[PDB]
Amino acid sequence: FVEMVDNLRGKSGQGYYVEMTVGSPPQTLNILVDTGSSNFAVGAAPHPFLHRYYQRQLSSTYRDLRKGVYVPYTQGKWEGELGTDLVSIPHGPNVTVRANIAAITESDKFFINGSNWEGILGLAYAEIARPDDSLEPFFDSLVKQTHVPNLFSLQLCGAASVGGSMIIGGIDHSLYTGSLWYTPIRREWYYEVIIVRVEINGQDLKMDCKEYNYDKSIVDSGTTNLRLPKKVFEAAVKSIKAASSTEKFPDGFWLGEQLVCWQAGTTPWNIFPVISLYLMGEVTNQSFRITILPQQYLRPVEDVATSQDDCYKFAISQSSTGTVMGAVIMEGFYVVFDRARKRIGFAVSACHVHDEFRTAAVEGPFVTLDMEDCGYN
Ligand SMILES: Fc1ccc(CC2CCNCC2)cc1
Repeated sequence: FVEMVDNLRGKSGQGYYVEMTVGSPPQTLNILVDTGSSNFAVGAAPHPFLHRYYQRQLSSTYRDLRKGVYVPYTQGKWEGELGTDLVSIPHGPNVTVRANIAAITESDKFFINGSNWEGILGLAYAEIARPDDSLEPFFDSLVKQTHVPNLFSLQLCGAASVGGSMIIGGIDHSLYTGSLWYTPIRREWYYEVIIVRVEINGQDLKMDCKEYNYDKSIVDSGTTNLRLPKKVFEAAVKSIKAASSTEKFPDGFWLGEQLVCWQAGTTPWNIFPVISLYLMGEVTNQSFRITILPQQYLRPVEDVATSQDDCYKFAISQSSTGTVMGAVIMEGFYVVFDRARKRIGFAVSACHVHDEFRTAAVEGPFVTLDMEDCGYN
């Protein structure tokens, strides 16, 4: 697995990507790693923001599925032509798989200007694949066609360039300290999990835990933010704001409508509280908790042209699709997507940003009753 260490790159806020090759002879592409979706899709036309794109004409092994795909988010989208071809990961396992590939031929607010990636690898399950669950996800094909074990793990670091590791088929013990604690994957569609309790600085939000998961809680490497449902976010913010009364900031800041700034080397770590999410455990009435920091939910925006100060963005936000454990959470931890056992493991990351005031943690066991009631039907 040392071959795969440090095989992810990126820039702050623009996601983590891995090098992949498609077609024969191999075309090299940088591909976004995204556990919040399930299509393998790559740029296939010369959109001006793209360094590189898939040229199906150069590939002996390409096969057209003679079907299209239309994949919208909030305005919005990409649109493509389906096929299969041969696919490798240079700094991954030593195999080549025949995989479905959506050749992207039109898009809107998908590709990012200034970024170094040209596609997206959806690592979640067939249920959320487009246009339907019959389109076999890349990782399914990988596992089905080779002897790679059915799991992958992610260490997302981040510092400007970010870096990390996607270990495919296994676990690298150099990448974490202490023990892995596992929470069940509640359903194989997104990587759905259940939060059973939330503490800010070590204080419960006394909230019907069923809310914390309204209507979803998911682990998503493609999202920068820790994202909370309206009602939970409203209460979430209430306590973070009061935890941090020492100094004040605007209404918009908490709604991600304005960024906040301090001078270089003058930020208050400690005027902000820790977040602890207790996740459902492997055993009835047993949980564990993961604890992050404001360094994780306060992300230092590199270069605003309108300031030379140290400006950070509030990384927590609302949703109607639900909770989203994104880069804010995942950068604190080594995270193991144990598909074979339907569970996701969290351990303290060997690369997380710490000191000797406070530190990221994964602790258990705790006793939590009615953790099923936290799940939404
Ligand atoms: F710039 C973008 C836009 C949209 C996406 C797809 C999302 C899938 C769910 N996880 C977050 C990303 C990626 C990049």
